[PDB]
Amino acid sequence: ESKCPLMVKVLDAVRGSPAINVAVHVFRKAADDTWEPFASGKTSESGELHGLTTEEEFVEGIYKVEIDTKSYWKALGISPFHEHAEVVFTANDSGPRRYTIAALLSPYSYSTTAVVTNP
Amino acid sequence: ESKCPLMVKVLDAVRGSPAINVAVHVFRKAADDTWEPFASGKTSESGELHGLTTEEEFVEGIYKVEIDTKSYWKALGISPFHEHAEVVFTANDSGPRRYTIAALLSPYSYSTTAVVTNP
Amino acid sequence: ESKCPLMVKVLDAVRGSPAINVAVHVFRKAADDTWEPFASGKTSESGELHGLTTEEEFVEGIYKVEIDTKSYWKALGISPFHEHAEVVFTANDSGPRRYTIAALLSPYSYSTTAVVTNP
Amino acid sequence: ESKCPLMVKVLDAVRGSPAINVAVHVFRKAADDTWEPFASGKTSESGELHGLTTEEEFVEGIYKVEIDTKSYWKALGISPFHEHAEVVFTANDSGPRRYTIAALLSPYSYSTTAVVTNP
Amino acid sequence: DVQLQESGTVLARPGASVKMSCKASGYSFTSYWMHWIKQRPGQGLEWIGGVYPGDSHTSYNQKFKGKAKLTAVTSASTAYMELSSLTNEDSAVYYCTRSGFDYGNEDWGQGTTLTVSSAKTTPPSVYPLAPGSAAQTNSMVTLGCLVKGYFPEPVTVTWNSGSLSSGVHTFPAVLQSDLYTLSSSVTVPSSPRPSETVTCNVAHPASSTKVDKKI
Amino acid sequence: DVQLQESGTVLARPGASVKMSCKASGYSFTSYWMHWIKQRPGQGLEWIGGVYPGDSHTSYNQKFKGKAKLTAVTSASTAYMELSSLTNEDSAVYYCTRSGFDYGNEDWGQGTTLTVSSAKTTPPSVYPLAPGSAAQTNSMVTLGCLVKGYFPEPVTVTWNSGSLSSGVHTFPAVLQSDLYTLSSSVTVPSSPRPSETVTCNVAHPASSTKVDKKI
Amino acid sequence: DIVLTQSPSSLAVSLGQRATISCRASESVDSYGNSFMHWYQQKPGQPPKLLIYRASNLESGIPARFSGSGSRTDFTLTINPVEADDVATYYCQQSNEDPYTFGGGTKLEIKRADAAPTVSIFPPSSEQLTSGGASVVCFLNNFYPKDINVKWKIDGSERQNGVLNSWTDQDSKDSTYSMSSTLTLTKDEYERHNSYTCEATHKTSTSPIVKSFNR
Amino acid sequence: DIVLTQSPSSLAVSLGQRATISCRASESVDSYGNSFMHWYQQKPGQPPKLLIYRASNLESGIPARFSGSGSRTDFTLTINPVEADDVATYYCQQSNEDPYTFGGGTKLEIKRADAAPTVSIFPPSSEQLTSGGASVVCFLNNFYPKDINVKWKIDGSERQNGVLNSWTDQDSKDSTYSMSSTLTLTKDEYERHNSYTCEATHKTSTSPIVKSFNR
Amino acid sequence: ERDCRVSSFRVKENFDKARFSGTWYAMAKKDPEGLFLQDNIVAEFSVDETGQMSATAKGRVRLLNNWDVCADMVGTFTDTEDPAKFKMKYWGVASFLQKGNDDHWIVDTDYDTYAVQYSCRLLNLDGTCADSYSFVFSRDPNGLPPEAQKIVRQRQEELCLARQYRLIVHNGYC
Amino acid sequence: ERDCRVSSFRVKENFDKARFSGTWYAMAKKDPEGLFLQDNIVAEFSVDETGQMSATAKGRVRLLNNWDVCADMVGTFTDTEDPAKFKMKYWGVASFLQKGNDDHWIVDTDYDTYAVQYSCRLLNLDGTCADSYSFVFSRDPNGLPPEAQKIVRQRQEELCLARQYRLIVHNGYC
Ligand SMILES: CC1=C(/C=C/C(C)=C/C=C/C(C)=C/CO)C(C)(C)CCC1
Ligand SMILES: CC1=C(/C=C/C(C)=C/C=C/C(C)=C/CO)C(C)(C)CCC1
Repeated sequence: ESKCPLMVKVLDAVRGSPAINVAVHVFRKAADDTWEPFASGKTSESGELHGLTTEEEFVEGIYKVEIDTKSYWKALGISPFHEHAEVVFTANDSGPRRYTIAALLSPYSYSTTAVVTNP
Repeated sequence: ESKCPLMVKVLDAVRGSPAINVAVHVFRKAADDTWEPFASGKTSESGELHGLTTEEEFVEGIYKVEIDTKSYWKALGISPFHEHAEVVFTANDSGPRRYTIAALLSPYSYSTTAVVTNP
Repeated sequence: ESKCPLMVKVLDAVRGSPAINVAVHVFRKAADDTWEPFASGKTSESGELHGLTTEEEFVEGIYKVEIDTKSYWKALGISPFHEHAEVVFTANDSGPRRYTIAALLSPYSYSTTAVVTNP
Repeated sequence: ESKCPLMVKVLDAVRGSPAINVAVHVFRKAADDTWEPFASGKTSESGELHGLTTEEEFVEGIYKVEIDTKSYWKALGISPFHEHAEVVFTANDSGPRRYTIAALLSPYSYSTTAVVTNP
Repeated sequence: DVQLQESGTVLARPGASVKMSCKASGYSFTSYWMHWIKQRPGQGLEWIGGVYPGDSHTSYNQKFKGKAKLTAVTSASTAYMELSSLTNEDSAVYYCTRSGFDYGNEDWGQGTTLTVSSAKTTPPSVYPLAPGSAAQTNSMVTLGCLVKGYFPEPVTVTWNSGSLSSGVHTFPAVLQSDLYTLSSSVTVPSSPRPSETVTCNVAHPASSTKVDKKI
Repeated sequence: DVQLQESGTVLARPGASVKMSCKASGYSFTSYWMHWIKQRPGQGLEWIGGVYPGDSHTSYNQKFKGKAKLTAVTSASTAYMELSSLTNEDSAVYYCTRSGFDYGNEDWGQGTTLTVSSAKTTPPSVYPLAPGSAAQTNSMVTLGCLVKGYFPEPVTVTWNSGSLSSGVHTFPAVLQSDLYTLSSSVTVPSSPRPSETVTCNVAHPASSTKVDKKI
Repeated sequence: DIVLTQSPSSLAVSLGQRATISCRASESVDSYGNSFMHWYQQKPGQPPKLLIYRASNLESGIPARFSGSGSRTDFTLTINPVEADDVATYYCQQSNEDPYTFGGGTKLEIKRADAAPTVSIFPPSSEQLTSGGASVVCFLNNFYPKDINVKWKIDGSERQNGVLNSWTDQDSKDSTYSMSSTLTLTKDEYERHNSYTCEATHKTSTSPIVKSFNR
Repeated sequence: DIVLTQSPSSLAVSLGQRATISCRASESVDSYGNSFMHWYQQKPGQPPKLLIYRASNLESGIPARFSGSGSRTDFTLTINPVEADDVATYYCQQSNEDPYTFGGGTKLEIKRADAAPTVSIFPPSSEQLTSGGASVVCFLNNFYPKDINVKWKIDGSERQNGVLNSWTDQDSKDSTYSMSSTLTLTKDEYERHNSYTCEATHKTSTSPIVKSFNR
Repeated sequence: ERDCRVSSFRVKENFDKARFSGTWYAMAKKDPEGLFLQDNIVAEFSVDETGQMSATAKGRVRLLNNWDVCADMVGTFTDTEDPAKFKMKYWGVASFLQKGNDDHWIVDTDYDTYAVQYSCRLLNLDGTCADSYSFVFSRDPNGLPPEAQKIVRQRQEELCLARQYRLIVHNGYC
Repeated sequence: ERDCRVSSFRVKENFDKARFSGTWYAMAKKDPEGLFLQDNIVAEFSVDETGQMSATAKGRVRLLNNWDVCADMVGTFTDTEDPAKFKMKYWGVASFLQKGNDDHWIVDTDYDTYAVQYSCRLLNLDGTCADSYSFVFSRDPNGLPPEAQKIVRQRQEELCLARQYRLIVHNGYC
């Protein structure tokens, strides 16, 4: 319980509304060299995905968040460019930070943004 | 004919193409806090806009570039949100420079951005 | 009391943290042709500005939100481009919508985004 | 010497200039879901990147462009957040086309974007 | 746009026969059907059948097979339905509606009312409804109109050739003896009347009678 | 980088006198000061004074004016402090630290310990601390080292010439009679010893005595 | 044929809430992977209006308010948010099997807040007596609830004979109700009395609203 | 001179929380628009370490943990998040008025979770007897809290004479505590008995930890 | 009397990219799952010298909502082991326009006046078609002779789709 | 004994853009409010034929945080009714680099070895300087003769800034 370490938020730039039920995939760069699955989920009506991992299993290491910007757009009959949007970063390297990956998406563009806090 | 200290480029975010036929208007703050017509024009195939002024006409002062975003979207068929996008900066303050403003307009959000350099 | 009709949120793209104590200015396109002051304020630690106007004074008409992206950056010893960032739009035209203007800002770039809801 | 179906451009968000010396790597999904080296290079004065492939070498398939963002920022002096920016799309699916990816990297957020057209 | 007109009211003797029309206008008359629906008072809706003008083909409901003979002139662009050996039951409103060459339900016609009595067509009788006083100042005033003993139905009624429409009440039928009696009422500011000309236009096609009574 | 060395420990008789050094190395010896701080046990820190090598200028604290005479050789790049007519109080550790030609606090020197007794320097006595058993298998083992009756202080003590550092405990002074006694202890897996050579290197500059005892 | 049965026949609900009109079937209306059910809106004095084709596909012209669902033999027309101008009868119909068949329809009414009826009475004009018959008209307009009661008092005497009733379906704007009444006497039986009264009995009030005039 | 007084003299707090070391002054330390206060970190067996210059300006080398504040005669050193390796004494000092003066310093200790002491006892080696004196050494390592109690039992008898104490400042990594003890007898008074024991009394346990060996 | 096996479906033998090529107007269709060309549909078939057959089709689509885009589509037909059966790769000239590859069976036609196509997006457990869409092209947007309708009637029942056709409107939106 | 009035402050009479021009190294400074050239500061003064005086100054600054930018600045001095007093317009070659216009008084110098400047960003109610910054330039980064320091000492006290100087370091960062 307590509080959620890492979380994502995705916005539909086109309609000025959150993009809902958008898939998200988080992996962790492993000892070998490939991203072993770490977590998955769907975007809430709030346009976010709370409760990704807990405040400790989310160990220290490289992570990759994969937003299925594809099917979303596709869903609204629009053929998008990116097969998906990912954010690869290094977390919990120094103490514990509060990771919040945000994303603004369009059929042919997108951008990610991260906010870290502490207590 | 010569160079162009000022250039205005715009890309169509939904389409993933150049925002073509876009009307633009730049101004200069006169001796009254008013906005005097500095120059107008409209985007070409490229999506760009060249020849607005000259390394000479374009002088020091705060200017205002107004990207006619509404008439872009509406014209194609969407009910855009922003009435129009604007750009205001202090032109050639610390000497002579090449200013290029870039817009990536979307129906419900835009991201103006500029890059400046020397001749 | 009840709930806040219009609100803004501003993010500091550079440091991946909210931009705090950033000035905001909302005006309303008036019967004549100039923006008579409608409201002002400062960005909370949350990076937002809740309680702009109430759910009714915020009549139906054109509005302009002016984010003092200038002084902010300038504060951190960085000379920014835009003298400020504004969002001009038409609200409460049809029934009542929940306006949320967001902004991602950098020294030489920025973008606005609006989200509207209903109940 | 000839045209280039693929071009990769990047602007430095903090500076309001071209992201110069940026390393790039594009790949193609082979017959195993793997990523085979398609071509590399680094941004010129322009901030752009020309000649990666040809109207011929560049064929149908899913490709991956990886903008070495970290080595940009870190090199200059900031502790960027994203390990690196990537771009994946289905190349020349519906025939032949000219693809241009644009990045406007910032220390704590990026906005990848592409525009495509015919010859 | 898809216009679909019908024929005027019908009045027939018990045991006689009748035929109705239904001109098509705005779509390929041969690319659609066109059915006839029967709707009786405290009853509802009954499909009768339909014609494929192109194949002159036909589809009936056994409940009417021996009652309605349908036809249709391509060139005239109209379908027909013939009501044979009438009773007092077949008396009802029949609607004509077009139908897809694949589905069912789409456009309906104004519908031709149908009376199968033995009484003789009696034209209306319009009397104006006036209050017992100029009806004081500024107080809003309600004018009326009386349609006495007519037959059969209907009898279109409007005011000021249709200008006045808001604040109007046109009361339904009533079998005064073997005649009918309808009433209408309009409500208006103390401003329009008597300054302006208040007129109640009663029409009764069945009898070719038109009448406009002032107030 | 800013190196600031000092002279070895000092031992002096009551009423005598002494002088200390403090070579500078890495910065303009003339562009800085260099003060002398005095720190006594359950006491703390007392500034003494400072010298401006360039102006050969000097600033003292009236509490020491008649106790410390400061000097400094530009060429030698060293400042000096002379302790006159000693008592048992002046006995303490004196630190040397450089100081800005405008503010005040920056670099501190290792600090020269200072004893003002009458007893005669007595070299240490190192004895090895061994358990009462080879100390079973795989169990972690703790070795010790005893420094008996020496004077004055200090007496650097390390293990394996400084290799072993983690898991070490070097207990402070104690006035065994008019001599001192120090002890150290190292903790090590059952794996390092006795397979490897466990050595405790005790050094006592004051007496030019170095000793490394195995285990 | 196949049987269509309209769950509740009368249907009332408040403006702004949802409706849930039903239509079960004797046989299954679904075939080859679909459902051939249809919904119509039949307002007062007019023909049916198509709403939903194939128990789910909306008709171009009809608002989101509506929406259908079902399969096998259970379907339902959804009206929400019920709107003032939607006061009507809703019939379903199927076309999966010949012969086509409709439902018994359903009258949708709206729930509102009471309103005493605006009464009005009028004296048989000139030419109505000029017939050999008397008829005084009284209008009961815009009132609610539906149930009301009119009593003609002619010289304190309650007249039962001559009573002609007529009601109007709930309005479309203010969702009210209205009734007309008229005392149909002989012209003689009119000149045999001198006090004409129209008493209105309604729940909106204790005391009955009385409108009259005298001969 | 001016007086500097360290608020609390001992200071304990858990790893990860904040510290609030004080330093008030007899006179004002501020002048011409600034404040001449300074903070030092003096760890065990070493000289002071500059932390903050001018009660606010941080020193290049010191982490964000620290931070100062104040004016007039009230300043405060802020350590947060206190870190394991920050266990030391903190002295402030001013240079606004001559003569320079420091504070009484403050010992910062860390709050942790208890740990029973790893005890060990050792038999006077060969050469220590070869002196005319006995000394058995026992090591109390890595334990907590600070207060502990050692009792030497030599043949059930509690030995009070020869007791030499020595404690070590809280460690820097595991933030513990350790003590050494040694029974200093004569070489003869060693060969007048045969059971040597070192009993450890500590809160971490009810039963005292006993380590011994016999002659 | 059973039926409804896509392969059972009987298509036109000896198709002729040539004779069929030209303009064609959509009179009716059957909506597959997902988004689909809504109103004002018109296709243009036309084979080249090598024999390959391609097409274009202007049609409206209510993409998203309130977003009415007359879409200019294009698709290249790869030939199959049957002159009548085809697999249609396609896309829109504009880029955001749904790109895709579906099947394409020229169910039947008489070449000069009518045309009926079927496309089974996805197969059923046994062999019925789940996702399935169709068209009834006419050479004359002005309509179609009953005889043709009459014939079309057949086909549809044959495609296990009778009644299921939403008729197309031609207001000239574009 | 009172003092600390910017105007009271006494500057060097008969300044000489000429004789002063050249290379200069920062030994010490006084940090005004806000961000400011931190370590490795070095300026280059140089007047032209028309008499106008300008300058450049490479110095490090911890802009933002973890962002250590050796900044290449430049500023044009407009002449004032005093050969010594000046107003410095400036900016960095690079664009994001803080641009600005502050005052500039060549407090004192002997031209050949030392130089002391003061700059009062902003005035006090009475006449003290609130935002104020200064430098102590030397012709030889290798240091400065005590005599010079000694003199420098004076000035500072004169600028009501004694002690308040954080000494500069020259590791060659750039
Ligand atoms: C290409 C093509 C056809 C199909 C077009 C389709 C299926 C378009 C769908 C478009 C959508 C869903 C657009 C929304 O982005 C038909 C067989 C009609 C005619 C032959 C050429
Ligand atoms: C121009 C100039 C000078 C001042 C430079 C300053 C004040 C630079 C500040 C840079 C900053 C604050 C960068 C952060 O964005 C001095 C007097 C040294 C030398 C003469 C020329």
